[PDB]
Amino acid sequence: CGVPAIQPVL
Amino acid sequence: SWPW
Amino acid sequence: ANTPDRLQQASLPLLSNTNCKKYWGTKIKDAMICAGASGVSSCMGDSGGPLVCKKNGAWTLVGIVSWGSSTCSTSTPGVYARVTALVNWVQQTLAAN
Amino acid sequence: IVNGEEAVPGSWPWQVSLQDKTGFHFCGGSLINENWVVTAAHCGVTTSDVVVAGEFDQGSSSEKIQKLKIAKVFKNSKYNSLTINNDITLLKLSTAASFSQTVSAVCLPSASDDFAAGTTCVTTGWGLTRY
Repeated sequence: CGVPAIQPVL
Repeated sequence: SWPW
Repeated sequence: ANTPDRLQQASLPLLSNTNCKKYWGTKIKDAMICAGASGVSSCMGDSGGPLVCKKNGAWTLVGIVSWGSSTCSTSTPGVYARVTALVNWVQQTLAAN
Repeated sequence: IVNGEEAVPGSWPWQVSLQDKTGFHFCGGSLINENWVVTAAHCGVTTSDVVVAGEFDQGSSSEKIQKLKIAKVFKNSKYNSLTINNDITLLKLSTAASFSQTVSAVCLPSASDDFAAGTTCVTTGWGLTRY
């Protein structure tokens, strides 16, 4: 869980 | 206030 | 009002319940966590979605968008269901179903 | 979200949209595994609503979204509608989500975990950007 394959960018 |  | 087609995000800080009570008084319960008052706000239609915090490399559900300012003021904290107070019930429900 | 920004598409893969029979997005939620979504109790979900996973742009028809039926709504019976306290519901899906690049689960905390005031977190959704 909790580890997106596509990383978020803020 | 209001539900969101 | 404007509803977006595309998914939005914002970073925002957690407040303490004691500090959140300066805004919301006795409306703030232990199973709530406040966040924001920081130049962003959750708003109508965000309800039920996540407030996540990154811990040891993984995003963890800390809050569930709940309620707040009826005008989504960015200077007032939003109120979220406090997942740590609720997770035992989540686990019990999954186990039983 | 007021004064947020657009997400990278697919970068919040647990985020779901709850839509009513007319296709209207009314609430968000989060996948916690392939069979279950966490949302707010006050969203008033019913088994006639749909969980939409894998979405970015609700105005696009070209996304491979998953429209998932809801088998049962498990409202936390500590929920207090008068105070909006304990505001959580679980949705048991009729058919499992198929996890992928763009569809996967958020982690849940332990009940004893500490998330300190001052920590910066993120919230996501398709709520209003202007009231």
